[PDB]
Amino acid sequence: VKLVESGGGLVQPGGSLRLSCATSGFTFSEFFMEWVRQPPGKRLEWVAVSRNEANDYTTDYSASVKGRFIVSRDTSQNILYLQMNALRAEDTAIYYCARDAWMGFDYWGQGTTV
Amino acid sequence: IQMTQSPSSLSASLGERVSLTCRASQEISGYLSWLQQKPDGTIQRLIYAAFSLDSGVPKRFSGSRSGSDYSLTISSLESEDLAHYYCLQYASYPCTFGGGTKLEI
Amino acid sequence: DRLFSSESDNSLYFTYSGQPNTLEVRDLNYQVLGIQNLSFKVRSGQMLAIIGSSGCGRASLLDVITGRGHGGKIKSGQIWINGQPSSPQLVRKCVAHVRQHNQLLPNLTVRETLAFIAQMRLPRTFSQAQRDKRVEDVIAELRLRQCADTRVGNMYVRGLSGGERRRVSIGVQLLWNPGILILDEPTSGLDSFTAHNLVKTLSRLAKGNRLVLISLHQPRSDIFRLFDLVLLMTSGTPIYLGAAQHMVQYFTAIGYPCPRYSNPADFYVDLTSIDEQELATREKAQSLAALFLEKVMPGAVQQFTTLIRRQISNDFRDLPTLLIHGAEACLMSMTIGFLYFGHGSIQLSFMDTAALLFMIGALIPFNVILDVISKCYSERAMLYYELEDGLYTTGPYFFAKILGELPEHCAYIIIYGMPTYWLANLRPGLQPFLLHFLLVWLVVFCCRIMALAAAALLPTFHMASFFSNALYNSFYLAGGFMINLSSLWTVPAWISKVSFLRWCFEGLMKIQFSRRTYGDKILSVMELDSYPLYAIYLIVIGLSGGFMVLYYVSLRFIKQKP
Amino acid sequence: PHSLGILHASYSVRQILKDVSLYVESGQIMCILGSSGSGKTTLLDAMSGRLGRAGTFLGEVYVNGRALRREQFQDCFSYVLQSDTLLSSLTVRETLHYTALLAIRRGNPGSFQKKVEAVMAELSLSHVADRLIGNYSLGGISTGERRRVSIAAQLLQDPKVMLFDEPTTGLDCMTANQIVVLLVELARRNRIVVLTIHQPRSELFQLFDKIAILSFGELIFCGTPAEMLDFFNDCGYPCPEHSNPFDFYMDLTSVDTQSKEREIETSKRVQMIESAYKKSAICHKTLKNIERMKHLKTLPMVPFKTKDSPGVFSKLGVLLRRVTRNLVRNKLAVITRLLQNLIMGLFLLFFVLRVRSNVLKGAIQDRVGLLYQFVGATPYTGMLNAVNLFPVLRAVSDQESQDGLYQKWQMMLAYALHVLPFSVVATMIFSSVCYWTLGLHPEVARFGYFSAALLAPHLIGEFLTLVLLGIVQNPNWVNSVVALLSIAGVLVGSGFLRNIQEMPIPFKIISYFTFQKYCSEILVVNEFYGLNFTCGCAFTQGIQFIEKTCPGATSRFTMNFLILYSFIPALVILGIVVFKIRDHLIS
Repeated sequence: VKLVESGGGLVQPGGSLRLSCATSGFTFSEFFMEWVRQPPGKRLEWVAVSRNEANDYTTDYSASVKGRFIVSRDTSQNILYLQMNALRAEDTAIYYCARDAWMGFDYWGQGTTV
Repeated sequence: IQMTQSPSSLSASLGERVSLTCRASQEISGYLSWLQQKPDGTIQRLIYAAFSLDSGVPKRFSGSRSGSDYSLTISSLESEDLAHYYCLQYASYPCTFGGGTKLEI
Repeated sequence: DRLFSSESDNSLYFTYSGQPNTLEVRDLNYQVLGIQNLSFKVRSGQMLAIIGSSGCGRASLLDVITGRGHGGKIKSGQIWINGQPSSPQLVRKCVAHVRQHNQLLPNLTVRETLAFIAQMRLPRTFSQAQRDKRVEDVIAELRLRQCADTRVGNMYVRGLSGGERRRVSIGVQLLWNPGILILDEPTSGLDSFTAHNLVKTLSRLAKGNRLVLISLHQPRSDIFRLFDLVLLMTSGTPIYLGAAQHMVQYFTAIGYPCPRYSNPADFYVDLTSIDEQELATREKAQSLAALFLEKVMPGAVQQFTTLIRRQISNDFRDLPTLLIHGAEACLMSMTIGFLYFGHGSIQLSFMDTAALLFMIGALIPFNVILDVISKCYSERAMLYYELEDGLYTTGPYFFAKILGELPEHCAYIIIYGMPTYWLANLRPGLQPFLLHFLLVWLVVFCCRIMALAAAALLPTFHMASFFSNALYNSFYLAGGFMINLSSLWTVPAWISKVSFLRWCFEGLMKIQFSRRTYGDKILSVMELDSYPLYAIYLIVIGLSGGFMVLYYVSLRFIKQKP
Repeated sequence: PHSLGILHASYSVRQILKDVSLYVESGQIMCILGSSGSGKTTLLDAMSGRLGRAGTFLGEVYVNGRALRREQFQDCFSYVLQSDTLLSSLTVRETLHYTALLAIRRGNPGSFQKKVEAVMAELSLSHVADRLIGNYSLGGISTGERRRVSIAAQLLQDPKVMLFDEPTTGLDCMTANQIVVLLVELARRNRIVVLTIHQPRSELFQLFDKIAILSFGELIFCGTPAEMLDFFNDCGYPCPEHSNPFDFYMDLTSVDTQSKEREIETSKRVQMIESAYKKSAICHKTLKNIERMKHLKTLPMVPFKTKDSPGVFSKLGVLLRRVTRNLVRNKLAVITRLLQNLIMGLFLLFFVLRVRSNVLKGAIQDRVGLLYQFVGATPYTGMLNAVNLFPVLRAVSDQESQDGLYQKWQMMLAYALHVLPFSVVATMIFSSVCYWTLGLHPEVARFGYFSAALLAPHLIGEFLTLVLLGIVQNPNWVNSVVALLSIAGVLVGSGFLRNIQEMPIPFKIISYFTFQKYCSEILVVNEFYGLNFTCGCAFTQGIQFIEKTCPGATSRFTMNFLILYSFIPALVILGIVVFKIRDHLIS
């Protein structure tokens, strides 16, 4: 298992950004895909979840980003995508890419600064 | 479910026995995980279900439970222990994390 | 839909991986209410809710579909499961049934009983890690992680809530990953919010490539709003079959509009409900029925070990029952000891010692019968359901029950026999005391086996208790102390020959009065010198074996219907 | 017209009711909904004046302008329970006639029969007036007919304000709807009806005139169904189409006790709805109507019951005749009552079958065994009869004593009076069949003495079981306790197997309070007196065995008989006291 995050940079408030989470070493179609952010001076906070093929690739977001964030996955390349809209207001964090939340947060990534 | 981790900061010497306390607001029936965020940024799970250990984790880390207080005990602390620790619960939706504990040598 | 809890997780953690299961019923006609021309077809991924008269007497419609039934059995149609004709083997292999009354041990936690059911369900090829993973997936699928360590105790016990009990039952019936799920009144006796959450959980389970069938007599508005497919049954005949949201539009299109501020299910049930008036309302239901038609592993040793472990874990945690048993035993022992107190100036006579031994032998069977019958009838229904599910073939269950009840029986014998031999100042020594202890233990074990056989042979609790009391009285009168064991012509003599109480009395007499008289003359003048001690022990062992054989035959051949 | 007014009602003994304010008039029917812990049953019990002795009840209850005290509730308010405990072996006409005789006292039975006929015609019960109640599943009357019979028995006292505790729970949909229509008609016939329903149907919304909702004792809403819809639409929760407004408004005013946040949310919503209702005009209009009725002085007098209860002897005789007719009309009951001792004696004769009075191998042994079995089996049969036949009468008495008809000790006395002759006849026939066949000292005087000495312990055990059933609810526990007590008595008090002259002091003292000792002494003196023994051998005569077992029993035969026969009224008085405590430890 190996997770690589990318797509962080300097954006203006109200803009748009897309993060990329590369997966390697496991079947991308049977495990979940979770986005976990971390503010510079707060605790870890779960952002969104993208379920496996058994749930028809359904998504779900937290009560703070429901409507502004859009998470998707590409099965051809096993790369997770997180489309962020109306960001940089208070969503600046060190967003990480997790694999499983219901079976314990295991095999974390590297995280990127948004 | 709010996860209160204590203490907020801890400083010890090499070889000392460090114990971190995490308290859950509700009953999770032992569904607790311990994360270790290295200063470089890479996080790695050390103990899942509050009793077992992940692959590649040294046997110095152990998990215990006393009533409603989960404890992560680290014996024979080395120089590779300088990192942040976060306790989380995954028994009730949504999955919440802990306040965190900065362990410095 | 906005008044209920909405902060839940819509994820599916345990789905059915395999070919989609089907269920097709073609012109089902039941006879002894009156199902006529029932026909429907459901596939995996749909939730069929049978509303209205979903029963044909003592057996519901889902019991008829599965092949069960307490009433009649003469069928007139066909039932196709996964493209194959109906058969008990097929419904046992693919179809899962969740009854209305739960069968859960109160002294066990959720995780323990789930692991036990998984060990008795999964084949021997699955390792312990796979069983633990399956149990964790079943727990996470039904959102039972916050109560996985709490006990599942029934009423009069703390345990947990009713909805959590129903979820635990669903998980027990869902551990072996069934393709078709069947529940009879899942929301019976639950709160409104609890029933809504259970219906949402059942819908989520059906969404995971499964086929879930639900029977509900009077569903609420919020419950009817969550139905995927509905089947209206009135007096056995179907009225509507399809989507729940389209039922109102169909009834309005056939000339029966639903009034504003009125539940559709209740209105369409009491509109065609059977009441000179009975024939007038019958043709109305027949007209709608005809109108609807024109528009359309692991092994015996492993099972025995799991059963005995579950029984031990359930018995060693029931503190009140053990406390009452110990209190009764101590009270009986103290009464017997202080009534026949031999220490003092006046010693016990011969007839006093004889009556003391007879009472020691014949007073415990009453409480023994009572306790054994109560314990057997408190789980007869659970045993019948577990046997019908197909976990064990009642072979190892006999030995499991025997070896699980043996420790409590031995403890009870110790408590009943310790403050009894010393208070009465009987024959001093170790060998006579050990012989008396062993004889009392064997006699009480034989009585326990007789009680188990009488409980498994008769379905009624009162009738079984009456039969046990009749046998106990027949064995009591046949003893060698009441009717002298000599005034028996043909029937009482043969009854005494198979009476464990008479053999117990004779053994106690031969133990206490051999070469200890104040000689064998005291037994020569009586009729307790025609069988040696080892012969009495062998006869008691043979009676115990015969009662065990009878109990096994009754368990294997007689159905333990509640 | 009459009018019921409740103002600031509260029941603490843990604040079950909090500021209940209701107002009903004549010709209207008020329904009350609520959750499990809503406290509607407590409100009904406080209105009827039954559970007021357990905890203090505040507030005033105005009826026609006059405030009724805490003692006038049972004289104006009727209460129909949900258990529906009726005698199976009795007709509707006879049951209503007995109820009218216990309630009203006018004179010749013509007026009572006319009243019963009128009440049956009011509820349409003339077609089952000459049919046994029985069981609905065994071929008797249906559950709706039983509820109609109960309502008729309650209306026989001519009430004006009626209360119903869940009259539709336990029935099917059609029967529940019929009961609702019947209650609506009874309310429209110049009466006040206040009933509670667990979960009504959709067609029962427009049938009621006033609908009340209670949540943890707090009044959420009370008004017209149209006003109910208007208020719930103005509050911001419009009822959706095809949503069963009853269930919707029950779920909107409920507390979800599943998590720590949903409970707080539901509590906040309930409090907001209650605060919006307290500021509405409906509660103000209700309070204004209550205050106007309180200070009007134009409404007629408070309508009480028709008459008071008759004397104690008349009620006792009526209850005796009722229980006698109920016992005679049940063939199985009298069959068991008269044949239990017979089957016991036949089972003993199948083993003993004779006593060899010319051999010393088992003669004394057989006699002692027979006497022990008789003394240990007669109270067992009495307890069996009591446990099998009393609990139904006990439930009927518990249900009918709260209405002021009669007391429970009168029912116990009537049960004893009706059980005396049947037990006497059973013991007599059992002795006539078994005493002569066994050949136990054939003589007429000994026969009568044996009959009496086996009849007394039967009645003693039956009355002891009656007392224990009056003090303990569970019949199986009473059965086990009586069995253990009888075993202990026949083992200690009886000098057959213990030789009392050698038993310790505490057991010797305990044996003096047991009837088994006197029974065994009487039986020994009656058996081993006038016959000799031969071994063809401790003893040779019977007087030696008598002096060995009970030395001074020959001179105290009559004293033992007197004590055995005086043990009976003491148990009756103890049962009277037990029932005078039971009628206080339940309510």
